[PDB]
Amino acid sequence: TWLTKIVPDLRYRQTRADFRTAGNLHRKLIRLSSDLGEERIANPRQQSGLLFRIEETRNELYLLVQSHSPLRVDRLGPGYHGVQMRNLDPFLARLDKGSRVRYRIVASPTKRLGRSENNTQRLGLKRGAAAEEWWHSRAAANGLELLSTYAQTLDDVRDPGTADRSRKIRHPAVRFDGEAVISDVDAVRHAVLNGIGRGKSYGCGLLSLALI
Amino acid sequence: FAHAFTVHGTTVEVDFFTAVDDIPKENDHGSGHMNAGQFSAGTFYRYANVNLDRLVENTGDAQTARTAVAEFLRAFLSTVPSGKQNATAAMTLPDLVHIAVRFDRPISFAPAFETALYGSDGYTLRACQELNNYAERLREVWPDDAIRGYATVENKTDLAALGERYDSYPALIDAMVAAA
Amino acid sequence: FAHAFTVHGTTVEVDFFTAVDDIPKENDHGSGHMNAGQFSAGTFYRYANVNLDRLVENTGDAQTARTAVAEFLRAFLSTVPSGKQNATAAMTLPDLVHIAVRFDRPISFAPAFETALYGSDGYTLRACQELNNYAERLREVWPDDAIRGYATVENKTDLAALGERYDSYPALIDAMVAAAF
RNA sequence: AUGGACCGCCAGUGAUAAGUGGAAUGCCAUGUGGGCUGUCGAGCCCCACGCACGUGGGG
Repeated sequence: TWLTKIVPDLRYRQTRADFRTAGNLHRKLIRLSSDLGEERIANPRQQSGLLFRIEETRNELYLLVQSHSPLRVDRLGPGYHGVQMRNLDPFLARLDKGSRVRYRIVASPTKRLGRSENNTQRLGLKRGAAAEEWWHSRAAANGLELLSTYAQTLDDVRDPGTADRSRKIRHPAVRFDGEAVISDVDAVRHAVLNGIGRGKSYGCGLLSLALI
Repeated sequence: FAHAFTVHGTTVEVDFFTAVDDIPKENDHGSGHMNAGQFSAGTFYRYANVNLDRLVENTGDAQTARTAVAEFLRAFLSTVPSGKQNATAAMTLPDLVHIAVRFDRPISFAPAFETALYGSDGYTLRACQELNNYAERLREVWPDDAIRGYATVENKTDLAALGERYDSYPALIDAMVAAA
Repeated sequence: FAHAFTVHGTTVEVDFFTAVDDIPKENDHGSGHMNAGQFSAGTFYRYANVNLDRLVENTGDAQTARTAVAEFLRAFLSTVPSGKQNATAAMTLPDLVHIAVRFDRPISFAPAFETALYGSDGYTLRACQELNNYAERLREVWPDDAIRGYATVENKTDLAALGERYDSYPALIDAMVAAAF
């Protein structure tokens, strides 16, 4: 995998595209990668596949893509290929186990339930914590972290009209931030490259580390 | 001789002032006099023409005339009036000097400074390079066989259309009065 | 004598001050007064010219004139006003002193400071070296046989165009008034 | 189609030459912004595995 910083702007002066919706946003994220491979197995985490992090949404969007395919500049983008681009190996200095490395993990804590007049549904809420248990339970014995659970709202997603393109729903995303402790190198490595959680096309999953 | 106007819109600045008086009568802080004098700062543009023909006619000779025009240009750059100077030393030298010798008609660069310049930045560089641009397009629109030279107190930009950059004001004046 | 303006754009900051009463009544804790005095800091540039000829004309003698100009210069550097100084001690010394003796016309370096200076860094060094550059180009554009000397409270840069760096303010003033007769 | 019908006041012109508003000036003396404080379940759809408690994948 490798890392790049990008900033997408609105096509015209009437916000016809792209920031108007989330489906076009991820559309602008897949368009940049023409060639795409996709290998699946019975319910593991997906590795196809891109990862991105939205920092701020007040200047059309500030975004950071970490992925495997090379990102290519398109219409109404930065004044260069980037903002910035470089390769990165989770092999550098091996990311020594037992050594501390900072991190920034997005998430979407959920628990699934049977709902009346359903057609079972998943629910973003799982008094005294439950999301700590949820993420450190999914967070198998690799780099353990801290759990910064929040208590607010909200994220929406609607369709621009294209077929086979998700419609309108909401989803909460918790922004955990801290200093990962590495207890397993290949497990945290493969877990970062895959992406942590479902809906990798909506921002969740991306993990970035740092040094002491 | 032309009037000197700023190259950018300037409003007047009121300066409240007071004349404290010694010998206190009531130990009050009461001062002998108060007022408000108007002042203003800015980057003035100045221009002047010397009709050699009529000057040689008035002086009669051609040698006396050359001395009068050389001293005229040097006094034009050096001098500054004496109006409200004892309270604000506004003695200065022109940041840009462009002498041109034209054999057909005199020309002013006033229209270049019609669109006022908005600021928050400096005005010396902007005024210099803008006068340059106007002298270039103006030179390629009214072609003429003239001599052009200029001195400048800023080595940042290169003013091409203003001629050959002489080294100093008196040198420029000597080479230009000579070419006259 | 010229007005002293900053070399960098400064906005005014509104100081909210309160006057508390040292004796309390029940049902209230209001202070004795409440206002907002304006204040501002910055690096001021200052300049002054002394027409020796006319001063010797007023005084008549030349020795009294020399004493008056020497004490004038020392008072110009030394003093600082007494305006709102008791509550905000702003007693300071000039970070750069440049005396020049000109025999043709006095000249100020104000245009050097027309282009305002943006900051987030210091302003003493930038103002000093920028004044240097302007004195250099101005010296090579209006050539003249004049005397130049300067003292400075910062030994980092070497200001060439400002003359021969004397050691201290009173020494500089003495040698310049001496050279000016 | 009217005391009307048709019907040009009109062909030429420098307002001109000359001029400092100028000398003088602390806006000043006095001020707390203060007392109080843990950030710890309805969400739309598909598919896969499921001990029918749920778990993960793509929108």
